[PDB]
Amino acid sequence: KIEEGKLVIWINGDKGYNGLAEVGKKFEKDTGIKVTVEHPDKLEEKFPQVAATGDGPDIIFWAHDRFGGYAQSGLLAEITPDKAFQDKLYPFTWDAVRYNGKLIAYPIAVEALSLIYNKDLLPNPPKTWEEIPALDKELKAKGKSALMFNLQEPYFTWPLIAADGGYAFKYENGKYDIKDVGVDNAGAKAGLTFLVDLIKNKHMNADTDYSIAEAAFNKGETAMTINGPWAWSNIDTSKVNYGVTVLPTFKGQPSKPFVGVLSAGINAASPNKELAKEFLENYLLTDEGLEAVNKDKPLGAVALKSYEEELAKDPRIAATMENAQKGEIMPNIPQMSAFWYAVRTAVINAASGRQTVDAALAAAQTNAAAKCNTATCATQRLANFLVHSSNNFGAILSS
Amino acid sequence: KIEEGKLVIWINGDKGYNGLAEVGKKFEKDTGIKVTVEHPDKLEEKFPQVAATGDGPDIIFWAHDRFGGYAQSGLLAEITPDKAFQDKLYPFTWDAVRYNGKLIAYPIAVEALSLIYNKDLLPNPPKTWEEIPALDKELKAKGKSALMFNLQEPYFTWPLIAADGGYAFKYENGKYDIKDVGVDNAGAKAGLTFLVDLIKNKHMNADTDYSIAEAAFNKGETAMTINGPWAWSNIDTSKVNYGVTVLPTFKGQPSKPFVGVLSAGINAASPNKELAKEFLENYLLTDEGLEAVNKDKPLGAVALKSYEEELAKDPRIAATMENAQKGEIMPNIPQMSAFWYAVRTAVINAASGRQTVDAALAAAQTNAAAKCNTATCATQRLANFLVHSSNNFGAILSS
Ligand SMILES: OC[C@H]1O[C@H](O[C@H]2[C@H](O)[C@@H](O)[C@@H](O)O[C@@H]2CO)[C@H](O)[C@@H](O)[C@@H]1O
Ligand SMILES: OC[C@H]1O[C@H](O[C@H]2[C@H](O)[C@@H](O)[C@@H](O)O[C@@H]2CO)[C@H](O)[C@@H](O)[C@@H]1O
Repeated sequence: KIEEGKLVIWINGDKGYNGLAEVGKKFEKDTGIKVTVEHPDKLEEKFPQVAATGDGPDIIFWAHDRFGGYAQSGLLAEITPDKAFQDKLYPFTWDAVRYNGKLIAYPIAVEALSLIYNKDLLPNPPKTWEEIPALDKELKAKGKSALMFNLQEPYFTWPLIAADGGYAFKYENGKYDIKDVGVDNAGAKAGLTFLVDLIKNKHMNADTDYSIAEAAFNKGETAMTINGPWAWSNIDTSKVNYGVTVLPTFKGQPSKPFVGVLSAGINAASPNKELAKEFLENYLLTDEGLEAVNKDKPLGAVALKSYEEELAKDPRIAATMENAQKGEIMPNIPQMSAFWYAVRTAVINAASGRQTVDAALAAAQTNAAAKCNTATCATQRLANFLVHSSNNFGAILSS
Repeated sequence: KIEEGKLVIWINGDKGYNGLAEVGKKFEKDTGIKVTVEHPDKLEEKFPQVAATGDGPDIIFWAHDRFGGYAQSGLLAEITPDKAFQDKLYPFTWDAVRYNGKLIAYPIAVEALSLIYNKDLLPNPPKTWEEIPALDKELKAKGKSALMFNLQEPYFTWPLIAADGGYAFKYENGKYDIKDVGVDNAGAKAGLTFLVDLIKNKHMNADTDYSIAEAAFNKGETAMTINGPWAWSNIDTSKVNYGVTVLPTFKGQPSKPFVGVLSAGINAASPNKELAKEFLENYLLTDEGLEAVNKDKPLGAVALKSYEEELAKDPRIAATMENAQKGEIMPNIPQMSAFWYAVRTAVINAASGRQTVDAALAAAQTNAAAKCNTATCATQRLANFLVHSSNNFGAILSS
């Protein structure tokens, strides 16, 4: 099924897969082990479909939120980095890759969405969501729009939904209560209603996706976009004069983006687990390896202390971490797949006008929530506290 | 050594030891086992001395702060209640009696100090410490005084010392740094200076102890005192019309009392551990058992949910919990002994004029601070997070 003496890697197509392929080439040059990097469509859905019967890649990269589900299904090898290696990465990042108390992936970098704006069109970007409609009116008369971002993935709309009170699964006292979903409270309704009204009032199009928003911003047709570190390098090439800053407030509250830790897991069925460990620990998670990936598409705030110290002075990373501090770490519980699936459908149905905000979010609450909560082991409860600790996250924040 | 076929219990003399002896009589009726309740002076210092020689009581009652030291020293038997019993008490109270992964006592009640005032002498209690001098001046002209409280035990002066920034051990990210004490910072100096100034300006006396303050308040000789729930029954008998309220603010900041969980530990040297467990679970931690103790001297907010629901109606308990929310849970680390010794010494020396506030607190820092910072095991780091969770604690104060 999976080939012995070689490595296959899956990583998302928005990441620096060519940079990662360069790291694979250095690995092959030094060790003779071929590394093949692929970026399949819907890889986060395909992985569980293929790993169950011993197929799929040796190493899978994704934000940490999906890994709990994968671990629960028996798809991931427990990783065993030694103490000396663990000490090289920020503790917070290790805490984000624990499931049932075991380390189930190597953390790579911390991601959060920021407001990206065209400094020539918009020297003083808006501090609030409320002022965007008027900004869009002014710009439309000059042949431009105010804001375009991916409306097809709920990750991008979440910061606005969470701003005034929306939440996924209630986190409290080291545990996530899967009975208690906050996608249909007053805050979530207010946030999604604001988005839907932007669309009704012709300030945004319900069909806008990642590629459309990126092309619009990068060609100078829209003054702002919402995106993560990975997007910066294409903007660099476009020569649009851009800034990266704090997301706008809504009802006076900060936007609250979900925080992701890009992570690399090892397939439980891989016969190359030690080659995977060697590649990840000794090639990728080095200054040189991370630089290779980062130069392709920026990673955000990297888990490796030594390299983060170099990246810390970048204002764009400062903005990323400011937005992250205002947001919250994604849960990694197996119920996250159902949550994302339910919220994606609700946002698209409401933005399209097929459903009211209230009906869409009521359905999403029902479909995301479990009927009753379950047990959390002590080592995991500790991990949960640690990823909710500002002082723990602060080790990276100050860099 | 400890006598087999009998239970000796130690409890502090301010508590309901006669009520506890009544629970003992019921135990004796059912089991044939005589229960002797004693209330030795400075029992929290005597226990570790006598228990280290295999002597002492079968069961020791004290606030949870001293129990980490006792457990570390090997003086306490591990508690293993079954899930059915555990579910009867608030989780937070169990979390307070964990030490390095083991339950080392049965929790009984949550204690915090409050401001107690004579409503006939003082209908409107002061919101600030700063207004007490002027208040004392008016009352001295009427043959009374404003405030008397125990200045001999640092437990009672700590809320003022901590108000403007004083702290015991620096607490961050689930861990205490025992090298970093806050008994000699600007906030601690300000608080102790204010107390010492009250004495210098003849608004308080340095020799005022527990007995002097209680007698003066209950005989109507002074207008206010500072004390815990246990004191309310003697005030009831005195017929003084009293209120229990929030502690005064200092420099605009809440007074921060240390919160204690009265707990019952089993002596590791006891040959009666199974009897002691049965006494505690099946006789004391019942509605009827806690009622007997509480009717003698109030316990505070009890750990037993069924009885706390019955006591939550009392405004004096609400006040106790408001003060606790403003304060901090006591650490249970072994170094707490040295901390209390250090602050006890400083307050007495400053109040007597034996040393200046600065010199006393300089010595306290040296006496309280460890030479190095020990590790924190993962189990205790978790318990630390749990006892600092406002949602965890909130389950009680909602009652
Ligand atoms: O939209 C739901 C989606 O959100 C997150 O995915 C992000 C990912 O974390 C970023 O690295 C990036 O590639 O954009 C994605 C959104 O398109 C969750 O990680 C994911 O599981 C979820 O389905
Ligand atoms: O004053 C230092 C002393 O403070 C605490 O003791 C309290 C105790 O918690 C209450 O239950 C009560 O009886 O009043 C005591 C003060 O007299 C700490 O628990 C203790 O270890 C410390 O020595």
